[PDB]
Amino acid sequence: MREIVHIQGGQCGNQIGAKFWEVVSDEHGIDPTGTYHGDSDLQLERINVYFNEATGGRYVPRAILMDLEPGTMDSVRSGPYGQIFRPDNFVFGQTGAGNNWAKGHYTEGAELIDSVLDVVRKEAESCDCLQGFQVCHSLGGGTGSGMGTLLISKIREEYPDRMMLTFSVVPSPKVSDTVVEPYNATLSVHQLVENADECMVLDNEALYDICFRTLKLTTPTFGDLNHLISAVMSGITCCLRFPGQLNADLRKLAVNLIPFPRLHFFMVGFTPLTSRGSQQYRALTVPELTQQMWDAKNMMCAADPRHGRYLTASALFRGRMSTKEVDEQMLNVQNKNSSYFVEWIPNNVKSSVCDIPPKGLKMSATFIGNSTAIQEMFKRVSEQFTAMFRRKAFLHWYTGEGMDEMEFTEAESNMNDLVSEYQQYQ
Amino acid sequence: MREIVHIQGGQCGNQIGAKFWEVVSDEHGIDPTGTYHGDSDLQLERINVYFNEATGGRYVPRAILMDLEPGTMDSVRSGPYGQIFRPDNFVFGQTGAGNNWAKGHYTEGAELIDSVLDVVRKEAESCDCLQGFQVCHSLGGGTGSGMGTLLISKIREEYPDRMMLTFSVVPSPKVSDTVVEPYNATLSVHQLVENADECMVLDNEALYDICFRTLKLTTPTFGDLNHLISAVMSGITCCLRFPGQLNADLRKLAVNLIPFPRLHFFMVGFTPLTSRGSQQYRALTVPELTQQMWDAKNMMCAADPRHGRYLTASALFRGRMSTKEVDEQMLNVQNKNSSYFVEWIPNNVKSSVCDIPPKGLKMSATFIGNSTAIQEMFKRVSEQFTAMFRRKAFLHWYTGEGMDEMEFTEAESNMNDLVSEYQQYQ
Amino acid sequence: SGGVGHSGTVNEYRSGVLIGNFVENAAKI
Amino acid sequence: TEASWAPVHNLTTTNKEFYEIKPEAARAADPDTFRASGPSPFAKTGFCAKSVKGEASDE
Amino acid sequence: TLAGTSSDRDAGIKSGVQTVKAARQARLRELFEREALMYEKELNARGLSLVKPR
Amino acid sequence: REVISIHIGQAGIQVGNACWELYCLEHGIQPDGQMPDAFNTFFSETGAGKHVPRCIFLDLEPTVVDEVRTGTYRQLFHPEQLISGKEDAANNFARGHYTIGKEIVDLALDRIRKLADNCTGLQGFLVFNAVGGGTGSGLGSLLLERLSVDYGKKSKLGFTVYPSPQVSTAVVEPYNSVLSTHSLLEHTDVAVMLDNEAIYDICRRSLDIERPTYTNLNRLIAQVISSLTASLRFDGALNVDITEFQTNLVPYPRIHFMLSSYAPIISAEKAYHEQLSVAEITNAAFEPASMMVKCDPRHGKYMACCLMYRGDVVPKDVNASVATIKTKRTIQFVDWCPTGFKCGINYQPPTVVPGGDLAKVQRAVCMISNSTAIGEIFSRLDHKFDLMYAKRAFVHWYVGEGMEEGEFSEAREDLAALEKDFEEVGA
Amino acid sequence: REVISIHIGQAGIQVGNACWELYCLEHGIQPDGQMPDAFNTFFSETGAGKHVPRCIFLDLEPTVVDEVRTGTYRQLFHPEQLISGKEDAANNFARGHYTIGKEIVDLALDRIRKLADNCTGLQGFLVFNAVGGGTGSGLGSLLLERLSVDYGKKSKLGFTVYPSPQVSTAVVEPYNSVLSTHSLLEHTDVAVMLDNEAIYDICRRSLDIERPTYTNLNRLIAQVISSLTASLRFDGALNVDITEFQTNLVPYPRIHFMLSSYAPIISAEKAYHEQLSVAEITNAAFEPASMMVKCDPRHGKYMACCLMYRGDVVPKDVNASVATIKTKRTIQFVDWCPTGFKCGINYQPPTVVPGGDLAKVQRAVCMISNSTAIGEIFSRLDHKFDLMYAKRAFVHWYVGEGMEEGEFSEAREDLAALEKDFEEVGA
Ligand SMILES: Nc1nc2c(ncn2[C@@H]2O[C@H](COP(=O)(O)OP(=O)(O)OP(=O)(O)O)[C@@H](O)[C@H]2O)c(=O)[nH]1
Ligand SMILES: Nc1nc2c(ncn2[C@@H]2O[C@H](COP(=O)(O)OP(=O)(O)OP(=O)(O)O)[C@@H](O)[C@H]2O)c(=O)[nH]1
Ligand SMILES: Nc1nc2c(ncn2[C@@H]2O[C@H](COP(=O)(O)OP(=O)(O)O)[C@@H](O)[C@H]2O)c(=O)[nH]1
Ligand SMILES: Nc1nc2c(ncn2[C@@H]2O[C@H](COP(=O)(O)OP(=O)(O)O)[C@@H](O)[C@H]2O)c(=O)[nH]1
Ligand SMILES: [Mg+2]
Ligand SMILES: [Mg+2]
Repeated sequence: MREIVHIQGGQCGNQIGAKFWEVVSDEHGIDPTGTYHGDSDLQLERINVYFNEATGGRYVPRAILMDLEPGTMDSVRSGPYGQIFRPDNFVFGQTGAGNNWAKGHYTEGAELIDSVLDVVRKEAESCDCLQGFQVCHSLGGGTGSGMGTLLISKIREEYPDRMMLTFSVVPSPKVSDTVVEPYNATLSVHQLVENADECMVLDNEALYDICFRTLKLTTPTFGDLNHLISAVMSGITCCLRFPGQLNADLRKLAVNLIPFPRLHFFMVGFTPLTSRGSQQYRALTVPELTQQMWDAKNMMCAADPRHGRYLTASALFRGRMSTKEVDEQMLNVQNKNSSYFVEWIPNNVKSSVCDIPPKGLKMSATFIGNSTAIQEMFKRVSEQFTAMFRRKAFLHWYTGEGMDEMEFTEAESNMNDLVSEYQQYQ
Repeated sequence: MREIVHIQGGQCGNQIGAKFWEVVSDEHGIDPTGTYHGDSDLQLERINVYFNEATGGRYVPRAILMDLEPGTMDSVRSGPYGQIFRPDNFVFGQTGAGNNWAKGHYTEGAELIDSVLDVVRKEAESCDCLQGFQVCHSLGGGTGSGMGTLLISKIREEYPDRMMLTFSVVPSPKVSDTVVEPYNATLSVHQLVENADECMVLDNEALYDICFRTLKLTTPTFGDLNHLISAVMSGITCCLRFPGQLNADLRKLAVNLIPFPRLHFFMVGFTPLTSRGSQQYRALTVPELTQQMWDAKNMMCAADPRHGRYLTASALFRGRMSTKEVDEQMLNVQNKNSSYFVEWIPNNVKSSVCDIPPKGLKMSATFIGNSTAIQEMFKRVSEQFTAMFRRKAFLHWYTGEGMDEMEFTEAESNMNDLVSEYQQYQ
Repeated sequence: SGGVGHSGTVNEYRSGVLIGNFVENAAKI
Repeated sequence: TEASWAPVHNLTTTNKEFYEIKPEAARAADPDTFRASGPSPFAKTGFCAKSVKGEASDE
Repeated sequence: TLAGTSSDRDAGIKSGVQTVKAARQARLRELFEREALMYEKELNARGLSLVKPR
Repeated sequence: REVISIHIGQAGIQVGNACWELYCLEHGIQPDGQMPDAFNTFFSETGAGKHVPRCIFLDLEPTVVDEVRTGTYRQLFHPEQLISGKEDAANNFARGHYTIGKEIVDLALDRIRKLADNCTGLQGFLVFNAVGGGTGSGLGSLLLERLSVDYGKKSKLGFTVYPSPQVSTAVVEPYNSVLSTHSLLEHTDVAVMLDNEAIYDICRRSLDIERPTYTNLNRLIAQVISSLTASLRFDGALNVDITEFQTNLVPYPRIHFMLSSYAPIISAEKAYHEQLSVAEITNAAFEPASMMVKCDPRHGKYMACCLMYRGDVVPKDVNASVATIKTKRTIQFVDWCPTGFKCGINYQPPTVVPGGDLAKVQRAVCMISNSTAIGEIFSRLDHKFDLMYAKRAFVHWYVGEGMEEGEFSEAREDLAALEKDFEEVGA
Repeated sequence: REVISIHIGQAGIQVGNACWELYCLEHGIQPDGQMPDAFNTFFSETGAGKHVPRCIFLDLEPTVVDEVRTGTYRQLFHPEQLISGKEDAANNFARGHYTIGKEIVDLALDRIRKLADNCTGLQGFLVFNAVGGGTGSGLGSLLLERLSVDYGKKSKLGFTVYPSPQVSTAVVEPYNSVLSTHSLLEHTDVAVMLDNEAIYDICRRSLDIERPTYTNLNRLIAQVISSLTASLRFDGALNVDITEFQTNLVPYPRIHFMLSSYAPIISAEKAYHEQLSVAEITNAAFEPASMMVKCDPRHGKYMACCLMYRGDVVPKDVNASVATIKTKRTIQFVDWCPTGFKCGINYQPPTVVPGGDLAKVQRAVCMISNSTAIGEIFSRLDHKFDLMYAKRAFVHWYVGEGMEEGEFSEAREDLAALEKDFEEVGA
């Protein structure tokens, strides 16, 4: 009934989305050949949110791949659950932007975005009642950030009455892939504060530290990080796909979590996370999940929540659980650490309970806290932007293509006033 | 079924046709003994065009070799495929003309032509549904040019309905064999413009240039040039001999290429032509064939077509291809070089496809172009004719034979009006 | 999809999926 | 090398190809879908036309 | 055939006599390699050795 | 009920060679002539366990005929039903119309007469010819004339292969095309155009075959013919016979020229992809990206359309879709005809030929519509005919064969007339 | 994604003669041209069972070229791409840029045109030359000019071999070097320096070859180039194509000069010696004892660095190692670029060459940086140029060819401008 259209942009978004469709298909019980093979009848009830039956029970995802190099496409088609996609929905350029935001937003966007807008239109009116859009991309890349951002702006121009989730990884100086990361991230943030409704900030550094401490893995490859984000995203939309004692729709989460139209940057966490050695030595109760949720070392951003206040936070529970135990736990955690929560908002913790855990596990949770500690990240990036812009480094590959100095000055102003308003509400 | 009767005149005609009947006998897989030794039954159903079963699979060609000295006859029967011609089809004089059009047109013809008309008639009513005649001869020599030309006149007076194709070598000043080549050329051409239905012009300068650049040969003997001309003659007759997607007989080519009854002097090309040291470089694509086909250095005439305008053109194709690529490529070469085609005719290109490539090859083509740059060639000859006639050198060996000076005046006028009308339609 | 025209359709699923008319699909002296 | 290398015949007309080699290969490759349905459930066989004059005699 | 034609020298294809001569040389080299590998062991059976190039 | 088909020219019997393959595969008839009453409209049952089609291939060159005689269907095609002349017509109307016509057309109509005598419930003829060539144009016109003077009242559905504007395989095809129309008007009752550039675009776009040939074109054209004879052949919920195209689509005795289209044109893997429903393929069959004739219905006005549906179709949603296409505005109708549609439904889903690129679809739509973009086509061909005729080019071939300038001027002014009619009606 | 590679000079085509050996050995191609899609960026598949490279060897003396035309790889390039002049330029920039260039460049660019036309997704160009010689400098610069006016927008990867400071084999190579930079500044996009004495010290110290020929040098240079293009040829965890160096490494329109390095450059017994992992090879990539240009990066400050990893590399430890590098204080960065790194990880390990000196390691690193030591190198060359030019030595050969003193003075002040640019950027 409610509908989510999934869009994937750039290499990072494509590989994350590939693992995401693997996890989702496993949850709804369809094998990679595209037929239904689940056992419980709770799986059929809400597959229209994500899939379309084509003919004879062949269920394909309502997803749109978007990039500029076939390398990501071949890596997507090679792995399992790769042939389920739409062979036509592989809207796809040929040149390759290459970490040039102007190339992703002014040069190649101008002749690829008409096509992706046409296919995202086809998938939009193919269903009746949209709920929102769900785009997975990065913020340092060129074909992910630039083209995805222009796509977001075109969509908000077309359908202004629908929700929007963007799962975007933010770069850290410790884990710094490309050199023009601030030149891309500052511009994308400048556009996302006016176009997107809310986004989920991610980074690879916090994932690496999680696989170090709590998972104790020796080989945390990219597939594992993508597997963590996919479990997070599945936990986000668990409430639409399965009935619960207290349902929380996407807009329901948004209105509870966004007290001001520009304060819509979230940090995310997932529970439980225990190594295969210690998974026998633990309990599975709501206090066990809660002590792991509100841990600072379990957030998937490079922002210590003990370094700021929480504006609001939500906890999405999965499994047959005691509701009195849930809300008394949230009340206890809010009364103990009374300083770390904001003062002019009572009951800063929204909670919800679904009656279906992830497959094989008994009880899980997902933490989405709109905290004010995210200003450290934007300050961490904006200072790099000022450092490069003081002396115009790398500037000409952007200027010689159509971009002006005014965009960079405007991006600086907006990033700075955003951090100013976060500091104001601290 | 549809029958081609071959006529070869003079030393050039004898040797060229010798290599020709070698290639055809190869393509239909008949041994130098006279028996079939191929495998596919696709070859047996279209040997009636060129051969006749005598006894026990003895397929002997339907050709008339004609000359005045048995020296060329022995050079015919010295090589392979010499014992397959019918000895009654070996007509030969005893004196020899030797670069005298008059001897070849009034004295020696007077007693040879009646015997060859017996032979040509007997071999013409031997077949049922004749398609036409195909003649390869010379213009510098006497016994080929004069004798063959007068025969062309006689058969065009007896059978005015059948087709008539002629391959005629014309002299070039740089490779200038004989001295009285203009005296013979003009008179022959003046007869060809009235009786020959259409003429595919050949020369030797273009061929030597081709063997220098394209084939990259050290010692290009006449055996090679005869082989190239033979490849051209096989490529033009391929339609009657093999099934295809779009068959195109000789009369189908004449009507698509002759807009005016006097504009029937083509220039011929052939593809593919590359060295053996570069045969693995090249792929077998229609564009690869076309870029060589429309090239200026690939014509078999000494006239650069980029000095004039193409009136019409045709392209015969052999081998399994895609007609879309064929037509699309012909459209591109017509659109890009738009100035080199005339304006008051749209779609100046005829195309045809036959499903059998020549033995040892995969995909071949043949080009036949009716351009207006042939008037450059005729002026190149007529001006030398005026240089001779202006003080009537060499004239008496013609005058004392029966010919008068008025024949030379008419040859001047007819060459002058013909180059006048080609210049008109330019 | 369509070049210079835009179609309006709704997708049809099997019997199990809860869609616009699942109750009526389930209905079937 | 020259002696060992064997030239090609290349004698397959397009009709023979497209109507004997390709369909037989497809039928051998996919025995699932290309099967003869035999009688069709929907046919316009009308026994009115057969009836207006029919009914073999027994005499 | 024994020798090449006029087109062979341009195409770079070697003549029959040339190719047979080269192939013969190389087969011979193989035989003498085997013989050297035998002689080395026969010498080290006594305690002497072949000299090896530098 | 029976319908016989005739094929003229080099194109005619190549389309026939693909079409009759489809029929044998649709009724499950082996290529050797016997199965291992729905067939009665095409194949007559001889003796005991044998079928022999109601068809005549004819051509003036024996090469493509005995290619059929030695192809797969040797035992299937009856020997007499393949007529073969001894020599070509060679891209020449008068050659194919006055010299060789007089010696082949009498034997052809003699054959077709005892085809019509062996038949009982003859619906009509349907012809397949090419107007660019010599045989299809010249004696195609001659045979259509003699069919009209012999039988006349019977329908003659004509599928004709016109020249594309830019893609062309000949030079004198304007002359042959023009002289063909002057008889194509008053001898064909219902004439459907079949260009080549449009189908090249189709096989390149949707079926994504990068290097197509004629056989691919023939196979999907044969698919169209089967989709509009399926009503006579197979049991349907709402049948539409040959007499209906006469009525519901030809509002004027000299306006019978239709745009044809087909959907869904789909590959083997894109079938797994797309959710094939009725409304979107009814939409797909209207965009110029899926028409068989290169023209633009944006700049024209529709007159009347007919829609055959094959397979799992209920009248509800097809009626809903045509209701949405009538309330759309991007395509527009003439004010002459407010109810500008006819539907027709047959239950049988289309079959799949082994080695073809079209997958097994549940439902298919064949739209045959009339418009005025054809009035644009004839002018586009008229202009480039006048350019050539202004210089008297190529004329001596026809005059020397026996004709004069009279049929040139009169056929040129005929197209001028038909131009005036189309612009008058389009108002 | 396809890229073509041209080789100019005595040095360039030998380096390429090692590169293509490496490529065929990596993709499993036998040198005779056939295998017993990843290759598609280098080898076009002509016909069947044959792969020809996308490259052109060109030189003025025929001796080294027909050494190739008679070597092992005769069947790889057949003889029409290998362009060869008649007489050498003989270490004379003017003779290579004006005398013989005017007759060879037209044929060269006419060949490169139909190479690019055979290509479809052209990424860029990459050239191979040494600036000390005559042919590699002169007509190389002329070729780069005509290619830049041909396409311009496409990236050009110039892998040049500069003269080592103390070990040198020519006399006028300062003249040829300076005249080469004057065009290499404003034409190429990314210019990688590779000196010879640094490689000599590498094979003396790590690989411990005490008598190294040119084969070993060209072998490991081919290893660096192969490690640069492995991201285009094979799939990895984090791919980086040719267009990235254009953005990530070049902060200014004129500062494009890159020091390369490689690790682990290890023989067959030191491999069993050493426990190989990611932290130490990330270390070994930065010590001057493993750089390909004899200069001291301790004296300079890095602008931007790139790290190509091949083989058994996960991303957590490369992130940990570069974290340790950035927190170490023995090396220093500029205050302009806080994100001073760019990693890249590919799955395939570097291969071995039978008869080579390198063992099959699990992983390897190609480091490509940008610093100010290069600004120090150019001053070292400028000084030894000015000394010889002070006495006007060897000038009469250039003027005798047809050049003058004006281009000498303006190239001198050009490098003076370059020196000022590097020293102001270092601040
Ligand atoms: N689409 C399609 N067109 C064809 C086919 N075969 C021939 N044609 C068309 O036929 C036109 C020329 O006429 P042909 O059929 O080749 O020959 P013809 O019509 O018999 O006339 P003649 O050659 O004089 O006998 C060309 O424009 C082709 O496009 C075919 O199989 N499919
Ligand atoms: N790395 C490497 N450098 C080489 C090699 N061969 C020559 N060089 C260098 O090339 C420089 C001189 O240029 P060359 O390539 O030898 O000759 P050239 O560039 O063709 O110029 P000309 O001699 O005039 O033809 C010398 O300083 C050598 O160090 C080689 O095989 N490997
Ligand atoms: N989690 C995760 N992140 C990735 C992956 N691949 C790339 N990234 C991130 O993407 C960032 C670079 O973006 P990039 O791939 O260049 O984007 P694009 O070039 O525009 O498609 C790096 O900081 C990586 O952290 C992956 O497989 N998983
Ligand atoms: N290419 C080619 N040209 C030939 C051959 N034989 C003769 N010619 C040309 O024919 C011209 C002279 O013809 P000629 O022998 O005098 O003709 P004839 O004496 O009347 O039979 C010369 O220019 C030759 O180049 C041949 O086998 N090949
Ligand atoms: Mg024909
Ligand atoms: Mg040199």
